[PDB]
Amino acid sequence: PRSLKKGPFIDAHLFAKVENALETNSRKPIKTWSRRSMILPQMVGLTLSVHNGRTHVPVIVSEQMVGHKLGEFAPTRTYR
Amino acid sequence: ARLKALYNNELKQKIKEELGLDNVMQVPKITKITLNMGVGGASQDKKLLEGAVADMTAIAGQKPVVTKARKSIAGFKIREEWPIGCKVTLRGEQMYEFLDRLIAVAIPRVRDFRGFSPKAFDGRGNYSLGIKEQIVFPEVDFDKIDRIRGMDVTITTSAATDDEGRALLKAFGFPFK
Amino acid sequence: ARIAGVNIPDNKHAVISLTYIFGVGRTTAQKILEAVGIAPTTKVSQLDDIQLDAIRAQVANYMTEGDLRREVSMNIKRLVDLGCYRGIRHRRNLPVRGQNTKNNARTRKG
Amino acid sequence: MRKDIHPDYHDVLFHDTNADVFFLTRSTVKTKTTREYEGSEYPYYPLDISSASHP
RNA sequence: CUUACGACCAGGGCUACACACGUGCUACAAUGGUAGGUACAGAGGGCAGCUACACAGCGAUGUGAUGCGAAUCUCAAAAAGCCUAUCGUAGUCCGGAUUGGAGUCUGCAACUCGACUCCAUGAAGUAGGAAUCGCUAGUAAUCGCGGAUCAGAAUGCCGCGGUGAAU
RNA sequence: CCUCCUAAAGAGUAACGGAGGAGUACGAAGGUGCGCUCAGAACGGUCGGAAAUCGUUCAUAGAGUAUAAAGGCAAAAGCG
Repeated sequence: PRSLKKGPFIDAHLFAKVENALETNSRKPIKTWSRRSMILPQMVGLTLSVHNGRTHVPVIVSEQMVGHKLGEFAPTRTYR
Repeated sequence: ARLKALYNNELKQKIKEELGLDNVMQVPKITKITLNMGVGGASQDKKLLEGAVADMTAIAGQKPVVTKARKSIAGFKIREEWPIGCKVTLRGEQMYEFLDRLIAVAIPRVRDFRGFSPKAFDGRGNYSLGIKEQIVFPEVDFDKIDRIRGMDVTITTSAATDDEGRALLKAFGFPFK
Repeated sequence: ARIAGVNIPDNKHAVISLTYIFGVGRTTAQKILEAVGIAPTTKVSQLDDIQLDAIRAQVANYMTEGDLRREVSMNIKRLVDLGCYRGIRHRRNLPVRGQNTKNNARTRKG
Repeated sequence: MRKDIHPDYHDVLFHDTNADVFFLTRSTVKTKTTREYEGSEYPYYPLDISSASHP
């Protein structure tokens, strides 16, 4: 997955958006295109909107979600 | 009959004190213990009954009795008056000894068991438990065992109410819920 | 002999019998028997009861089979109730590990 | 208790080595090896686990 | 066809399976599995680099350190094989699919979707229907070892040598 | 030949009137002595369910009475 020495991978622009949202505890979704960013304990509780390929789907970061990448909660293929 | 000796001396008084019952006689007691082993396969192949009787006799310590079906169902394909189940009734000194052996060995050997549900009581003070596997009891021998069969145990208590029934079991030490 | 709530056949070596116990493997059994006097060559029937008791204590240090089964079920249920793509995969009985399933997709359904 | 129609039933001593606890109770099981007990000599069956030790 | 059928960029897709299908790989075990020892090559690659040796680690690999643009140093240890211990016909000490957990690396990034590492789990499969294919001698079968594309990604492909038949 | 209605509260009473059975069975399914009470509903309990067997609470018969229906059946005539 990722070498522990390199630490988590967290993209700079989502990082900036999430800290600027944490100082306010705002509830409006953070619409984001990067589904490769690590979910950290800091962003537990608020809501992002992760691109699934076609549109953005909301993802309310729960407690049992740190340790997963953002794109895991945004399915890309829609099969019935 | 260590439990029989113990109940009159210690457990009865503490049960009365714990429930704050006005009269000693009100204090509940376990009237009977019944073991039931109903199996549908029996009475068609006719080999199941002998092993079931053997294991039930070995575990219970008393001769079991073969019940006869009183109803016929097309779906189950059971005709009238066939020996489909075997049951035994234990009371008093022998019941207390069986209960001591059960608490001592039968439940701990059970695999993947944490506790008994607290809702098992019917609400009238009676208690019912089911044992997944007969092998758990020490009397039976694993080496010469034809097959594994589950069992049902029922405990009858004088108290009409579940809170007193549960306290009666708690005084005895039946594993926590 | 009886270890961890189930029976192990007595006709072969201690390590091989430990292999049969769920949640126990050959390498783990070798590790267990290295610490204590028991040797892997000796059979279970030959081995004495006190040795078996020390072995049970060593096994008890390790996570037991019922606990392991329950944790695996809990993790799968956590994925399902989380609803992640992995939980969707578990519920829909499709490979969640990312293995290529174009043609030989047989070994997920059963 | 009808005569002669019941299984063999006799005194047994059940001990747990880990808990170092002795229990006395009458059981049909027969044991090849017996442990001496101050009250009297009855057969021995070992127990891997006991209720008291059980969590 | 020409403010688009041309040009750029992020995300995903080419990796989705109720099922069919042709190529192979690994098995179903005793002509064997696992543990210890112990031999016998070939050719090929190495600054878009292979590392002798020390220590950390069960491990993949990590930090140092050294030789070599190689008939010098190096990948590299060859495997089948030979000696002993054991398993004793059992879905097994066969088989390693699948999943949970932990991790190391390449890469800016490993979720869709990397190959490896250890722990646990241990599915089918006990020799295969009509039919069908290759092979005449160092050949069939069997054994591992290289190279190419390659930042990382083989059972494929292109080569190599050991053992070595019957007809 | 048997049961119900027609049949008009004793008996009896017709129609090519309205509805169903019989031409058997049992040496126990008879006799006696003793003992017992059913169908269902709900609750609890391994496989096990709508319903198998086990335990508990109600339950004058909502069951059973070899068989069609009427009557009767607790001293049961029902079940051992």
